[PDB]
Amino acid sequence: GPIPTAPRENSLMFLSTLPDDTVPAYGNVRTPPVNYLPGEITDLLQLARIPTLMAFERVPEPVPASDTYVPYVAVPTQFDDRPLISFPITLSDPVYQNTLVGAISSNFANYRGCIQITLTFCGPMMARGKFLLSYSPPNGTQPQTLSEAMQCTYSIWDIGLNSSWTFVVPYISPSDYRETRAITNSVYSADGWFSLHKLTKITLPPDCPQSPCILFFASAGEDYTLRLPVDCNPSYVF
Amino acid sequence: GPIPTAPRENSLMFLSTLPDDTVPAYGNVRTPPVNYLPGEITDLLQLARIPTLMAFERVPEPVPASDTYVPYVAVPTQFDDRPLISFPITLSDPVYQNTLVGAISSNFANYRGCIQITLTFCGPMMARGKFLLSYSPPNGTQPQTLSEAMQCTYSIWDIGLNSSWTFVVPYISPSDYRETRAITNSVYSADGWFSLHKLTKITLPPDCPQSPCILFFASAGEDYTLRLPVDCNPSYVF
Amino acid sequence: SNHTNVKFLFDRSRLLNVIKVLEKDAVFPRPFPTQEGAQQDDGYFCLLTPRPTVASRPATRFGLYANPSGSGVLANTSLDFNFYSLACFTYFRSDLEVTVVSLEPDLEFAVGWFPSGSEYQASSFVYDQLHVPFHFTGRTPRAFASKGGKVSFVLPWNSVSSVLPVRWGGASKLSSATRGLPAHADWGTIYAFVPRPNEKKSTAVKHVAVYIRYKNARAWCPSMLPFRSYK
Amino acid sequence: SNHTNVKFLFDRSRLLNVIKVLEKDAVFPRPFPTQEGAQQDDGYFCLLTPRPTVASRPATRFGLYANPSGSGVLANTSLDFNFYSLACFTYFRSDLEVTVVSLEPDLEFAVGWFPSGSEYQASSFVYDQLHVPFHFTGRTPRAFASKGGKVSFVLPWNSVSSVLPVRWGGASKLSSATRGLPAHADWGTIYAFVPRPNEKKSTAVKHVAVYIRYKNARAWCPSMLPFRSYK
Amino acid sequence: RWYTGRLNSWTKAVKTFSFQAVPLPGAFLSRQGGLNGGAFTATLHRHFLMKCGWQVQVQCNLTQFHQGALLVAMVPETTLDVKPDGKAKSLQELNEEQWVEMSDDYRTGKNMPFQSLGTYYRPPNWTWGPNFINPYQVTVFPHQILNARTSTSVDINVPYIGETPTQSSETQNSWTLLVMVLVPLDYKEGATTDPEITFSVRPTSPYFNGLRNRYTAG
Ligand SMILES: [Ca+2]
Ligand SMILES: [Ca+2]
Repeated sequence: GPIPTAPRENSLMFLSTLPDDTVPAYGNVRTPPVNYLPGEITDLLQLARIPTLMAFERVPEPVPASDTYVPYVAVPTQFDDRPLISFPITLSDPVYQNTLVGAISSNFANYRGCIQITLTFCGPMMARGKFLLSYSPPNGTQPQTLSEAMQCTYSIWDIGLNSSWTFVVPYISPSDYRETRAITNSVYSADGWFSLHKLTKITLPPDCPQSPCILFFASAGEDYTLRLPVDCNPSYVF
Repeated sequence: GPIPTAPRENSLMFLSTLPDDTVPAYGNVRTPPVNYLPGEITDLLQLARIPTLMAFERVPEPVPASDTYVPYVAVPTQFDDRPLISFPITLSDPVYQNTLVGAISSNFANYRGCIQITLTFCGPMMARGKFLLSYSPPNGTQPQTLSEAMQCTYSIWDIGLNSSWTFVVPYISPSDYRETRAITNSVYSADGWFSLHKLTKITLPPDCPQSPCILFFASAGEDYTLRLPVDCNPSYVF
Repeated sequence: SNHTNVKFLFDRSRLLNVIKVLEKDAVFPRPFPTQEGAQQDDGYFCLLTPRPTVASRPATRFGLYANPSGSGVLANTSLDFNFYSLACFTYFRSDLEVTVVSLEPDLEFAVGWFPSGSEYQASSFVYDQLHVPFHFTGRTPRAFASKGGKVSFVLPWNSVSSVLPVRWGGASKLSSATRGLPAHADWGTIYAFVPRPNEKKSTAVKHVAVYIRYKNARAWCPSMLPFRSYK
Repeated sequence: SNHTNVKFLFDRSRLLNVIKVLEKDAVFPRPFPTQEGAQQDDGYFCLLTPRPTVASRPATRFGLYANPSGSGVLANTSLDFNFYSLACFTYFRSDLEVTVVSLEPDLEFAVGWFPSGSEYQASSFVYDQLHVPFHFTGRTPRAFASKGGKVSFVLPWNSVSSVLPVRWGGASKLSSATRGLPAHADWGTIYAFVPRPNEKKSTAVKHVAVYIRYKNARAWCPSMLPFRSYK
Repeated sequence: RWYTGRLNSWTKAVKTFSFQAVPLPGAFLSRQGGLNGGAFTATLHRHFLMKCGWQVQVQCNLTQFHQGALLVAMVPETTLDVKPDGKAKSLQELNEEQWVEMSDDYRTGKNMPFQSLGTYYRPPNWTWGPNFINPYQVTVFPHQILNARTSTSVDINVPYIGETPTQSSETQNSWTLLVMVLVPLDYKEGATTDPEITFSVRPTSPYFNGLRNRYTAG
């Protein structure tokens, strides 16, 4: 046993990321079979792709509960040359936050790949219409005009029959990943804006309810990847 | 585990030249490909041989900036039995200092092999002439006379057409290397002097500018070798 | 990396909580409700799971002494914020790695353990005018400080139950059936004590904490995670 | 030898700089410009690259307090003189070996880390009348002194960027576009703290330094090196 | 296709270590010296990323009866545009001064952008910077020389470079040109006087990306 060996400047020290294990306690240990239980789950990416609800504000909702940051939007009677909804491409916003992907990323450092964007409507089925969609990469101005949106990464959704539709972001990045934390709207993370315009106005027969509702979702795509999980915050305990 | 072993008088100590590594931090590490970038550079000797500029004084330059230690020399109308330029064979002089080889050696202990000496001229092309060159190994006197230079390791450069020429030192040393630092002009490092004489005087047609300029270079040869890098000095921060 | 591998993900240590250093055989805290005058030794019996707990016994709600003063004794609890904020699943099973963390510098101490649901009884005996708490030896291992020391160890799954429910909706007992309390879902309790007789009980005050790591786990089914107030 | 092999050449450790010892959860220094009255805890958040830096944040120019007195707080910077005087090339990438160097003899300490661009937040919680800065446990490793100890470790390349520019000419941001500031070109920040509660904050003053070593690097393209004044 | 612009005159008042510099692609962005790119220059704003090489030429009038020398060299990742004021140069400053001469501020890089301290911090003494210029070392870069005895023009090509395979069209400023006087101008009086300079450019294998409208305004 006693032999010349190699010490370390920090032998036996404790770092939170110690890689190996220590002495065991006992033998003779037996455990029961879990076979009767359904479907042991192994990885986050398995579940992260399930469509999650977004949390868009309720347009000055006057209830004493005040805001209702909710996945749906109502149909307006009027329209303007500016999107129904727009937002920066940033993981920190509340609509991102409480998604599966948002909750995951909240404890990760950087992100990579793309996400699935799913869309929905709630009005009477006797409705016919269309909507324009445009992803706006980073630029010198947040898109407003419909024509501007047409210049941006854009597509049009037929509300004629299907009251739901899907989209996936394209992964464009000078770096392998992008900073998950919203330290600042900077070239490291921020990636422009989104826009939403109604293509044509209302078309309904009589007796149909008016100003119906529009709903939306979000969830991870196949290519999405995160890096370096990070620690949490318990302030929600309050 | 617990077994007799061999301790050391300085176990776990720190010396600046510790040869081995320590515990790692994490797995799952991934890095991007550098393949898109041009030409990873591996060794100093690869670049050290590129001709570098020397820093010869500007002959009492009267500008308020004073000296101009510059790689070029001007053409004199008169000549004397003493070189246009002479200097000891020593790595510490400013003309050596800010070369590639000089900057390298400034952080090395000893030197070996030989260096490339390159020459240049800047006057009007209607000029014809010649120059004598002589390396003076160590002796009892710094060479002055042209005849003395002829006794020394010497050659003559034709300025007739080519306004540039090259030379390489011969490696003569009783020791494998030679002291890089100019502790003293001693047998350990110092290796004599160089000399430069103009073979014949000016020959130009009319309208040609007068007293033109002469330029020079320096860089490592194939056989050059250094030993034992050494630490630097930051006083230039001032 | 493939960080999203859950088995790899959680295999790291983290603090559980502090406890007071022992200096004699102790009175285990009585079952609730407890009344003044029933003097008992709270704050040394270190329960062994980050579930909500109170006074060395489990807990269902979370309440804390946000105020510094009041009547009665201050209890203590334990929550693993990281894992509990990352626990979006239903059932669980794994082993448990743990290591000692002394708060007092230059400490000499001894520690012991007993498993999940294992009842406690020590008493003491006089070795030549010196009481020797029986627990100084017994059924379970012990470890000691090298004038301070990072004692480490691991324990396996032990409960008769097949698995650990991440969050629960059953009823605890046939009477006083506490919902949300799966009792047999931990590893027991430990206790740190000075290697001195009861007579050597000192005026000085000492404290110790511990870090805990999950080993070779298994997880099932989804589960929700906390919402955040938007302010 | 073949010393001129760059990969072999630079694989040795050297000092980075000193920092003050921590004794509680700390206020990270605010972004510039900073005004008097915005009290913050300067001099503990140890940035992790020998680039020009200031107050735990990067820097582009080099300015120093050549005078011993004046108004305001004295910041701190960091420069690796040897490597920066030997760095006659353009782009770079490597791993990083580092080791602890305590300045105070007979010290007991604990240290932590978080990666490049990783934001900081600790806060603290009261364990039985004793605050416990959350950072005592968290996402990242920790190591401790054996009443003094040479804690050592290594970290890999982490930035989304493919490589490290030796010297830079781009622009940092879309607004306030600071030229010469490549932000994502370091490894993060560490922090050394006593293993005591905030209540145990002491009058004594302590300091610690660190040495850093380059591991398995890669270099590209030429670059200039400083001139020397001839006087 | 080729693109070209103009530059000031090499004058007898110019001296050794006197120079001027041009940024890539900033020259197109400012239409520097009458430079015009046109279609691709406008495309820049409509595409959020790009990647290309280059191919250039430069010219200047000489005569046999001149003596003196000049140097041309591309240098990457420099901050030469930054003035001691802390900003890139407009079309007026260089058009007016017309020839920069070396000084400690650029031998050190001290002019690089810096941060406002605020009342919280002590003021530093600025002494050093990493973006210095050591002219004696520039021969390492591949370069070309324009001299009375040699030529009146030069040609060079360079590849793409950057910390990422592609970079934002607006911010990517990896390459910078500099032209310097090796030896002061002179000629027997009456010969070609203070010749002017011009420069030509071509990108190589350019590829636009990040298609969008023209530069959402600032
Ligand atoms: Ca040994
Ligand atoms: Ca041994």
